[PDB]
Formats: sequence, C-alpha cells, structure tokens
Amino acid sequence: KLKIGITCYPGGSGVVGTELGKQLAERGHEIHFITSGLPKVYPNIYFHEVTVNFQYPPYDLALASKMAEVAQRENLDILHVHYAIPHAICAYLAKQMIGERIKIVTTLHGTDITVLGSDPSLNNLIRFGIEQSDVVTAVSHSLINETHELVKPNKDIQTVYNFIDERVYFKRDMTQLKKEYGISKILIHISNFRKVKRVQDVVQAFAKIVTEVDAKLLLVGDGPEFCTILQLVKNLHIEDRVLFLGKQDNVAELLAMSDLMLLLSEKESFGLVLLEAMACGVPCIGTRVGGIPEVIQHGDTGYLCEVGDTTGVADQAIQLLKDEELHRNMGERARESVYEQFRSEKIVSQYETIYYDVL
Amino acid sequence: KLKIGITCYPGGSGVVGTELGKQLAERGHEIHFITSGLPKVYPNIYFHEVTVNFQYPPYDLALASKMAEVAQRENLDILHVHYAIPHAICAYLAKQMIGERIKIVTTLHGTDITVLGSDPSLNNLIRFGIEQSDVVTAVSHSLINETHELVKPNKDIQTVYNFIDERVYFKRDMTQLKKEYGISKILIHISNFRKVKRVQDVVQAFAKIVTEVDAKLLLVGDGPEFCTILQLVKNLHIEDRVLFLGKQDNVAELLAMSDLMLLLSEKESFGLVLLEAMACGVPCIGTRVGGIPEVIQHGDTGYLCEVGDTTGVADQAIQLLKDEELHRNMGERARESVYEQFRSEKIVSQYETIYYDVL
Amino acid sequence: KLKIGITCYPGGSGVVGTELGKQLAERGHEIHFITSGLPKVYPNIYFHEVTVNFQYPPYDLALASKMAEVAQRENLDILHVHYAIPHAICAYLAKQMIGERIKIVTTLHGTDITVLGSDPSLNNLIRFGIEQSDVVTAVSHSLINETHELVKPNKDIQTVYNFIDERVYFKRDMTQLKKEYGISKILIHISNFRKVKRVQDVVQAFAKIVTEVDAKLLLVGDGPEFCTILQLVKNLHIEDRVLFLGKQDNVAELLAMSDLMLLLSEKESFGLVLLEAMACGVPCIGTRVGGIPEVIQHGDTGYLCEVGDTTGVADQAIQLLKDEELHRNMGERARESVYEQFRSEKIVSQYETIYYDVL
Amino acid sequence: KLKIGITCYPGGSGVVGTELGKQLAERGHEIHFITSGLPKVYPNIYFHEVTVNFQYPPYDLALASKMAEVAQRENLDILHVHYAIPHAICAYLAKQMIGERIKIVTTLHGTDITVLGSDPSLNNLIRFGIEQSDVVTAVSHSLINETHELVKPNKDIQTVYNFIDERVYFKRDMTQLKKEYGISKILIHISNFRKVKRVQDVVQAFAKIVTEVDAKLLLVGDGPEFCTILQLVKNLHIEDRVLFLGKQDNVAELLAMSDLMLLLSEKESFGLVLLEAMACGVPCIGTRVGGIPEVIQHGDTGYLCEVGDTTGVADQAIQLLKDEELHRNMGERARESVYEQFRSEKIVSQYETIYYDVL
Repeated sequence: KLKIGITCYPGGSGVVGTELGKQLAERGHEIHFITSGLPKVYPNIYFHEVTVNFQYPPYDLALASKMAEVAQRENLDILHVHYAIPHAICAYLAKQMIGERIKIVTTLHGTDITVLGSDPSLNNLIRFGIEQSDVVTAVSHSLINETHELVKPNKDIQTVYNFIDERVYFKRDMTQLKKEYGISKILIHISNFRKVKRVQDVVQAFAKIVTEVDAKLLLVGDGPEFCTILQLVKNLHIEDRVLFLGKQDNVAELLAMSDLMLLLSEKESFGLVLLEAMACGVPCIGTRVGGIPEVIQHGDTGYLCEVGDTTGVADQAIQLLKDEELHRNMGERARESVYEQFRSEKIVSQYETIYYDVL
Repeated sequence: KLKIGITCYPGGSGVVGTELGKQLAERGHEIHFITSGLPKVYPNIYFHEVTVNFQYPPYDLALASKMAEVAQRENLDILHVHYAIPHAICAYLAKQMIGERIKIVTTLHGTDITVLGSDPSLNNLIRFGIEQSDVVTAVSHSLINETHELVKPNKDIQTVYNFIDERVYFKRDMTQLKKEYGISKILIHISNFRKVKRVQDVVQAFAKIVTEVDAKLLLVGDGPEFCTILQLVKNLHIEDRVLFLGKQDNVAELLAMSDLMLLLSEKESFGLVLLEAMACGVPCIGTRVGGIPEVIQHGDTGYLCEVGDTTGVADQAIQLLKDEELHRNMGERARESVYEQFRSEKIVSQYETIYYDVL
Repeated sequence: KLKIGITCYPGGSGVVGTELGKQLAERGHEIHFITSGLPKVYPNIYFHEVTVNFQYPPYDLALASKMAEVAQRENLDILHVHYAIPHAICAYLAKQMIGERIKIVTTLHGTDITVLGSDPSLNNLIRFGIEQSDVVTAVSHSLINETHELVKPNKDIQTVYNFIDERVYFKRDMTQLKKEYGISKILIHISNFRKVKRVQDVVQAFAKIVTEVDAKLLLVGDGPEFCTILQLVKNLHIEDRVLFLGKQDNVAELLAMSDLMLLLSEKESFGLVLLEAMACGVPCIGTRVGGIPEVIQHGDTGYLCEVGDTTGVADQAIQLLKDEELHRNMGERARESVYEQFRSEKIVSQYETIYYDVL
Repeated sequence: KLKIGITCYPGGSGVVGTELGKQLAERGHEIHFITSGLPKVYPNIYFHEVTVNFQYPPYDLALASKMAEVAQRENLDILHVHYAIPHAICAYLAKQMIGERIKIVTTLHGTDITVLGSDPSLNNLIRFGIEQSDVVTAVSHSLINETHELVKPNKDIQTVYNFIDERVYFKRDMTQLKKEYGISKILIHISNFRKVKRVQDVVQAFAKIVTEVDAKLLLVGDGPEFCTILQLVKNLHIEDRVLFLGKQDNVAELLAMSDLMLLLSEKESFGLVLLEAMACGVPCIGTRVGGIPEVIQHGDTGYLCEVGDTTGVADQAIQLLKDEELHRNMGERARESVYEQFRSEKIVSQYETIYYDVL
C-alpha cells in the first residue's frame, strides 16, 4: 500500500537498490524505478528512463526533471535514492519543483562519502543534499563516522545494512562445474581491480598460501590494475594457478564452489561480496578496515588482519584450510550470522518502517 | 574451436550481439565481450570492460586500445563488431595497432546508416570503417540499399537477418497475468516513444479499432514523445484503455498474452520486435517501410500498409480480431515463417561460416 | 559599488554577458565571472573557473557549488546568469545552499527557450528556473512571447535588448584589406551554418543578385551545412565569387568593408550580427521572423521579407545596391537607430537599475 | 608557400600551437586551424571547427573526420598536431583515410607523456601515435627522456623549445597599475593551483621571505587546491599580503610590474611562464625539475633548488631582493638568454625547416 520511487546505478548501490525494489514490490507496494539504464516481470514495478539531448548533456537536471514528472504524475509517497551525488540533490530539486509534496529518503554507500566527500568542489553539495533529505541512512556505522568526519552534516543518519537474496545464494555445490574449469582447495576474490582493492596483496598471500597447500585462486573482476596483477602472477610462477575469470555477474555459482574468500582492500564500507560469500557458507579473511569488522567477527565467522600483511593472511589461510573441523564450523557460523543480522526480509522491513515513519 | 571478440551496446544491436555471443559460446567457441557496460555463467565467455579517466573522455580511443590489448593477449581470431560508429573505426585502429593479425567483421543495423550516415560530419568515417572491415553484413536488404545510397562504400555487404532465442519466446499464455493487469482483446506495441515510431498513429488506429471491438492497448516503452502520447489517449477518452507499462525488458510474457502487434513507424530496418512477436504466435500489422516487408508477408503472416493510414490499420485490425479462423491461421503461419527463415540456430550458423570463411 | 557575479558561455549569450561584465566593471562595480572556459586586465574583474573530476562529469552541480562558494566567500549581491539551462537552476541551488542571501537575475536568449523549451524533458525545469529567479529578462519581445507560449511560467519577464561595443564597431573602411582579399560590391553573411540559418537561401539570392550586379559574397562561419553550401556555390558556377572565410571572430573589420548584410533564417530572437552590422553603417536585409522586426525597420534602416523568398531578397538587394543615394541614407539611418535604442551605455544602465531595484 | 593544418586546445600547447600558426601565417604560409573551440584578422588563417551530435559524443572520431575532410579539400601539405592524445591518433586516421597524401608532425608537451603515458590503458595508444607520425618533436630534452622511459617508442624525437611573442612581453613597467592594486617588492606566481604545482611551498617560502623583506605575493590562477592555499595564507597571518588575482589571461602586464617569479612544482617539462617572465626581465627561482634546468641557469639568469626547500627558496629570494646590483644583472642576463635560445622568430624557423624537410 505505498508508491515508492527508487533511483540508482543498476556498482554496489544498484544491486541493493534494485533488490530492495524487487522485495518491496513482492510485498504489494508499487515501485517506480527512475533511472536511465537497465536494472521475470512484475505488474507493480514500472521503469521510467531519463532521456537526454550545450556543453555537457544535462543528465543531472534531466533526472531531476523526470523524478518531478513521475512523482506528481504517479503521485508517489516516497522517493528513495541511492548514491548521494547526484541523486540526493536531484531529489531535492524534484521535491522543490512539485511543491514539496513528497518524502526523500537518501541511502549513503561507500565512495559517495569516502572519495567524493573528500573533493572540496562537492563537499558543500553532498552536505546540502544530506541535510535536505527527510531521512538519511548509511550501510555501516563506519560510514556514518566517515560522513560526520569529512562532510560534517547537521542531520541524523540511521544505519541499515545491505542484504542479499538468499533465493540466489545458498550452500549448493558446483562439483560438476569444477570439472568444467579444470580443477581437483579453492580461493575466490571478487573486485574491480582498482588500487584500493590491493589485488596485489591477494596474490602475494596466495603465492605463500600455495607453497603449503595445493589450491587455485579465482580472480573475478576486471579493472585498471589488471595488467599489473597479470604481470605479477606471471613473474611469480603461479601463472597456471590463477583463473582470471574476468568480470562475471552471476558470481553466485563461483562462490558456491569456493572454500575461502579474500578481501584485503585499504578501505571499504561494507561490502557485500562478503555477504554473498558468507551467505554461501564460505568463510572470509578481510582486512580490518572500517565496515568489514561489522560483518566479520574474527574467529567466529571469519578472520581480520592489518592491510599489507600478506604473510599473516597466508598463515591464517593455510591453517584454516587443513583443519577441516574449524572450516566446517566457521563456514556454518558465517552463513548463520548472515541470516541473523543481514536477513533480506529483515532489512527490507527496516526500510519499510522508515518509509511509514517519515509520514 | 574459435576465439571471437564481440563489441556492442548491451538497443537492438546489443540484444543480437549478446545473444549471438551466448549462442556461439554454447557451440564451444571462446567468446570475449569487449564493451563497457553490463550484457547463468559460461566458463568460455569472458567480459572485458573499457575503463576511462582532457576535453571529452576518450571512450573511442579507449575502446580501440582495449580491443587491441585483448586481441593480442587472448590471441583472438575474429573481432565482430556491431554498430558502425564507433566500433568499426575502433576495430580498424585495434587491427593496425596489433599488426593486422586479426579479422574484422562489421554488422550494420538501423540508425548507424539510416540516421548517422546522413550526417556529413561522419559520412566518410562510416564509409572508411565499412571499407576497412574484412567482412560486412547488414540486417536487411533494405539496409544494404540505404547503405549504398547514403554512404556509397566500395565494399560488399552480405545480408544476415537478426534472430530470437526461441528458448525465451513461445506461444505460452499468461491467462493468470491478464488478471493481475485487470483485463477480460489485447493490442500490444513496443517502441522507444520517438517521433519516428509514430506512436500517435498507434493510438489513432486504436481509438478507431476500439469503437467496433472491446480491447485494451499495451504501450510498452518510454521516450520523449511520452507526454504527447499520454495527452493524446487523454483527450481521446480512451484513457482507461491504454496501459502505459513504461519501458519493460522481459517483454516475452507481455507478447505471450497479446493478440495483435502494431508497428507503424516511418522507418525501420528490421526490427525484432516483430520477430519476438511473431515468434509468440502474435500476428503483426506493420507499415510498409523498408525492412518490415522482409519479415511480414501480407496476409500470410501479418499485414502491411502506408504510413499515416490510421483508418486503414484499424479496419485491417477490427476485421482480423473477430474472424477467429483467420487469426488462428495467421498467428500460426507467422510463428512458422519465423522458425523458417529466422531460426536462431540457422542464423548463428551463417555468422559461423562467415568467420571460418574470412580465414 | 556592487558585487556582481556573471555566468555564461564565453555563442551570443557569452558575447553579451562578457561585454556586460566588462562595462559594469568600468563603472566601478566588482565583477566575478563564474564560468569554466576563457572569456587588457581589470583589477576589479575576477575569474573563477569550475573544475570537475561516476556516469557523466557533474558540470551542473559543480557550477552550482562554485556559484555558492564564490557567492558567500566574496559576499556577492547579485548573481546574473545568462542562458537558462543550466545556469538558472544552478543559481537556484547556489541560492538555497547559501541561505538565500543573494539575488538571482536570469537573462533569456534564443535557443534556451526556442529549442530547449520545446523538449518536454526540460520544460518544467526551465519553468521552475525562471519562476525561481528574482528578476528575469529577455532580449526581445518576440522571446517573451515564445516563452509564455512554450514554457508558460508564472513570472514576469522584462525586455532588455542586447548591445554592441561601439569602441569596436565603427564605420571605418578597410579599403587596403579588400586588396588583401583580392576584390574590386560586397555582400556579407555571418552564421553557424546550421539548417535554421537557411544559408542556402543566402546563396540562391546571391546567385540572382549577381547576374545584375558584380559583387562577391563573404560567408563567415562554419557548421554542419557547410559542405552542402559549398556544393551549392559549386554547381551554381558562382564558385569564384564566394569567400568562404570559415569561422572568424574579429568580424568587425569584415563588416566594415561590407555593403549589404543578409540574414534569412527561419527564426531568431535577435541577434546581433544585425547590430554589429548596422552599427558599422551596413544596411541589412533580414527575414521577418520574430525578433528581427524589432531591430530592422523596413525601408528606414533595412528591409524585411518572407522566408524562402530568394527572388524577393535579390530584387530588394539589386535595387539598393545601385541607387547610391538610398544606400548612403539607409546605412546612415541604420547606424543611428542603433545608437538610439541599442546604445551600449544605455542598455548597461537598464541592467544596472535592475540590480539596484532587486534590492 | 605551404598549406599547414594546426590542431590544439586554444593549456600550454594551445598558446604555442596558436602562436606558431599566427607566426607561420605572417610568413606567407596558409594556416588551417582544425579544432573545436576559440583560438586582428589574417586573410591566410582559416578556422575549421569540429561539430558533434550513442554512449559518448565521438569527438575523437569527429576530429579525425574533419582533419581528413579539410586535408583533401584544401590540399594541405603538413598536419601539425599538438598534444599527443588524441590528436596524434586522429591525424593517423585522417592520413589513412585520405590515402596517406599528407605529412604528420606531432609535438609532445608535458602531461600527454608525463601523466597520460603513465596510464596503461593509453600507453600503447600513445606509442602507436608517436611511431606513426612522420616527424615528432618535444619541448624539452627532459621530455624526450621521459618519453623513452615510459612510452618507449621506436621513433626519433627532435627537440624544439617553446617560444614567446616578444611583441607582447617587454620590460615595460606598470607603475600606474601598482597603484590600482594598492601596492608600494613584488613576487608573482602563475599556475593552475594543482597539487603538482605545490602552491603551498610558494606560500611557505613567502611567509619566510616576508619577515625579512616587505613584499606582496601575486597568486595568479585558480584550481582545486585554491581553498587549501586560501586557508594557508589565512592561518599564516599573511592574509593581507597575498593577492589572489584568480585566473588571469593577459598576465603580461602583471609580470611587467613584478620582481621575482616562483615555480616550485614537482614536475614540469617546460614551461613558459618562465619564459614569459624572464622575457619581461623578471628573474625566476624554480625547482630543479626536469625541464626547468634547461631554461634557468643558476645564478646567471635565475636560481634552482630542491622541491620542498621552502627555507632555501626564501633565503635565495631575500638575498636577491636587496642586492639591487645582482637583481639588475640577473634580470638583464635572463631576458637576454631568452632572446638567445628561445627567440620566437628562431624557433618558428626550426619548425619551418622541419616541414620542408619532411617533404
């Protein structure tokens, strides 16, 4: 019984935004995606797309215009936006344009605050956008901290973690697929191969972790630092032991046939792959960086460690890989604490009450 | 046994390009998508994406660079590109950059020739791109005509029609879904609501076709001319009889629960929806514009008619809607001639032999 | 004694905006140009530039941010913007961001209303921007009409015509330059060679006007329709009689050594070249399209005529070219009515009082 | 007696490219600027502009297309391009498109190699572009070194330094202007306020250099690091001693009324301001970074020093500021060695012989 409008980019935000809309739809709400791109068929989910046509094509203004148009045409109640720039400001304009007859909900996520908020040319813009939203939420407490530190908004930010569709991530085992990939221990890592992900360390740790255990490394994803990483596995003589799989999308099957997940980036606010992973009963070893610690509880559902500690990571890995007792327990502990505090139906309900509350 | 690289935009070209790659993959070939965007999981389909970072971000050059890099790194045999600008020229640069150790296959499609070729600032560029490709194909003979008329290239262009994944389009019936949409005759129309699609005529014809038959019009899609069309159904008192469904993606289910498809645009080189439609046993009434006539054979699998003939279209419709004999036959004739000359496995084989031939 | 901030694109708007700032500066005001681009040296004119760094680079938002920053940092009084999209909306955001402690003055001009206002994806956006500005002005009454017709804003729009720097346009004669160009009657035409300018008609009329008078045609400017026009002068055997000069900037000298100016576009809201021209004592023959009629008074300072009337234009030209009495009078009448109602110091004072008034 | 086509961005390259074209024109050559933007009036200098109209607007391809079109239409001899990406590759395409009936001259400059060449996504592209040009030159030997280090092209690169229009930079003195700015020693610094320019050090050094000498600092330019620098002069209590002048263009007058120029960036390949400066009889103190050392000969025409040596710079400054003997000599020595090896008419002749030679 609610008309919601979602806006996002079909990276991490898109996955969540889209899934949140799909869920909300199944609960009888009428969802209206307002986004230029490409997010079965639901009778209660409509897709509006921003068409553009001057120095730079006004996508921002165009998006604001469409939000406003869809808003008053479909008589939307809530307008839920997902990255901060530009969406937050666009929703503000839209609101002002339709006489403020709508409620804005802004969800923050990693880079919009982490990296964008750092840029002085957009600081005041991000602040204004946050302060002007009716309700603001973040994906992790670490983020709400980073926000008050860099942007310094005079607004309250709630915490609502991201979720995963369990109907897509289960402990199924692709034993027939391992054959199709040519293998037998499996170590999987998913990222956008950027410097911040520190993919080099995932390799270094594997170079070591491999001398004492026979296992292959699945490198899902593609990005700038690809060649460097390729050059690395190359003059490290682990070349035939790493499967660059390039960027995949349906990574659910890959995690399923995995044993250990690695995430050793310099920063991160959240981020699902951990969930996806854990969700599939796969224990993780992520760096202790703001936001990983809120999902991985050391020793119970995975392990943490300082950035750059290639050696320490390997050690922690080699140990967990042989002990099959600890590995069956951790992997179970993990997919449990996930169902526990990251249950999709649970989180969706938090957003649901936030909407009702803002009215 | 072939390493192919596909490039496209995940409009019409993307659908085909992507599907062609999926098919080729299932046949054991190793497909390498080289495109910045987002096109189950196949072990033999890799996705490489173009990352950019100056006046305008050099996407073209960047794409050329990545084609070249992937080409010689993975040792590709063929590089199959799909729209002409820029892809054709990018593949040329890529080729020149890797010492010409690769074969370029360019597939033309609607607008790249239709509208772009019209622009003098890109004429010579499109020509050069075509002439430099090793093999060039078009989606319809009408296109090969338009090409030799506007661009005037000194190269031979073959004809290879587009196809549809029958594994997605069948005569299934969503009788339970009609209920979910609130209905009972069904008339469906899919487009990007641009002036060229002449959506106004689809409405005019429906305004008439409705006075003599009770049916609702499904308007799938969203674009610039949306408001105008909305204003039209509005002061035409057919407002409660048209279901703007906004732009959908999984339109397979909608066509399934349809009876008649309309396409009355000023121009078109192909275009699938006809196929999709027909494929689902849905007879079509499209304008006699270069390229529709090669799929719709009047009276046997659908009907044609001059552009702007709102009245003639309605008449042709009202007639076919009641005669249930003619409608069961046409709908059968249609999904047959589709399996006939547009069989996915058939077309894929043509492209397959074209690759082998170019070597 | 006023701190003004100007924003524009260094086409027509830029020329005016920039000149207006230069003038205002000489009057002791402190001008602050807020624009990313490149508009002697004045101690009271500062240049702030928008730096950008995501789907599309947020130039709009960035500009809004900089307006806000400069505004409260330099404590600006007025923020004068010149095209409507995006500047109008950017100034709105800026205002809202600095607590509304600033006055927004929006000046409309041709295409922002003429062509942009036509696009439904930006209609409501242009309206909102206009309505939100504190003062709004247009360059011609024709524009204020077009505005209320297409955009339909609930705001009052004043009329303030554009001006020309007489310190740059005088009746000087470049008799030594005609030699440098290889000539002796001179017909000059300046445009962006777009279809709307109807450069073809300027040629057709010249093809005729030439059979009865020996004169060359100066085609200043460059654009899409260039080749077509080049092809035209070509198979019209006037090839050696037309001087494509390509796009020039310091056109003051060219107009100086001219005799008749032609402007036969389908539409135009203003536009200076007429002024520049007239200002140089050069009589003009422009089509009777909304906004030309407010500068050219037929027979007294030039002639008007229907669009497409190539023949009528030629006739009117050939006649005025020989009668040397009428030509000395008109050319004098013209540069007078220009000093009269378009005096730079006069118009600048209107804008000046508008600023003071808005406080 | 030569038809040359120049391509550039109206930063440093634009200044040089444009001036080079102006000079070449005065020598009787027919210059054809092929560039989308805005670079008196010369009868032998034509301006062609690239018009664009899809994912990203194909400016590169469009530029290539226009180069080709202008090339064979005007029958150009040489095509001289100035930054490497994209212009080098565009000229390659253009050449290939007109049957190679043209000679390409590529001039390298700072960032195209320095920063772009660093990016692996454009490495091979820059190399290919260089190797494919018929003649390649750089602005400094330091650059030719950086080039062979990062890009590693198999091509020969000549050295041709940048020049300055002496007809714009002379030892004139704006004593009347100092009054208009409110001053009396004058220290001037020009940059784009980027981190690489290390504007902070220019301030630190001034904070010190000021305690022992009364002088104001002219900070010409605007960029990202502006606020930080503004915050610095702020909590350094030198606030009323620094004249942020924002970004100026006609900086000739400012240098004229200056005494010492500072340039303490981490890197630089050339760069004129030194020339401009010196040219005006203003001694400079620049960091010893690859390319500054080829213009500043320590002690004879200026001083060099390690980066970050705020103290050492101040010391060197305070010393030269009082000794009025050394300051009159250095300032004279400087504007001499400039006329010496950077004489505009001299450099232009080098480029001129390079063109003739390539034929």
